[PDB]
Amino acid sequence: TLPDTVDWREKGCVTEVKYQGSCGACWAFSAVGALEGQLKLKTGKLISLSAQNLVDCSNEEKYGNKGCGGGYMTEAFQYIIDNGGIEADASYPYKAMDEKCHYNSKNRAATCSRYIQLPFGDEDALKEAVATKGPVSVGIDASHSSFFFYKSGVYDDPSCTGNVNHGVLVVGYGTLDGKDYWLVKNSWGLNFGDQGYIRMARNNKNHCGIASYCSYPEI
Ligand SMILES: *C(=N)C1(NC(=O)[C@@H]2C[C@@H](S(=O)(=O)c3ccccc3C(F)(F)F)CN2)CC1
Repeated sequence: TLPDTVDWREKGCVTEVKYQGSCGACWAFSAVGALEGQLKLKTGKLISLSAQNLVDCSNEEKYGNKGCGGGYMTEAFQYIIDNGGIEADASYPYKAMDEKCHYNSKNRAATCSRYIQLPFGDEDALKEAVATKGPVSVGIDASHSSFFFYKSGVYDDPSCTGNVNHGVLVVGYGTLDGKDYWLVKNSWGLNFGDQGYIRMARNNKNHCGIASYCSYPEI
């Protein structure tokens, strides 16, 4: 049986909330956030990993990422696999602009061997993965102003669609005042939502596309 409530923050598997700025790096923050969870679960250390390393070094057709022009979490993971590593934020900090790649293997702080994609639209599979694997990268439709109006409760705007546009991180789930939710870490700083997080409707027919494109890496 799966736990009724999960919050990876409580297990020290989630780093501080980041601020992407004007750079379209949501995908990179979502990817590093999933890998940070796995790194903590394997090594016992909680380390912020370099979103900028992803932005600078996978901006080419091989990956179909475009740096600050947007990208995909699974292609971030594929880069880390191909590259044999990724740096920590501390040695490769965030600039919110495209830069020339300067990855250095002496500063490797994590690796990725493979990644897993969950079945499209399957919220039961997402629940199982969050409970048993760790934080999971997902895409959502975050294109409605109500997403930024949100401060507390469970986000469930009827104007959401299945047409996703932003990569974020699912770090838990539960039920709040009788409404099932996913606990989502964003990359808009602490001023977004509830200290950087939004609780999004769970079990409402794949609302906002949250279970359409779920993936997580393995160290
Ligand atoms: C983030 N600041 C911005 N969005 C992106 O870079 C997006 C993330 C992904 S997605 O989540 O929207 C996505 C769309 C369609 C199919 C699959 C996905 C997946 F797999 F990533 F979830 C694509 N670009 C605004 C730049």
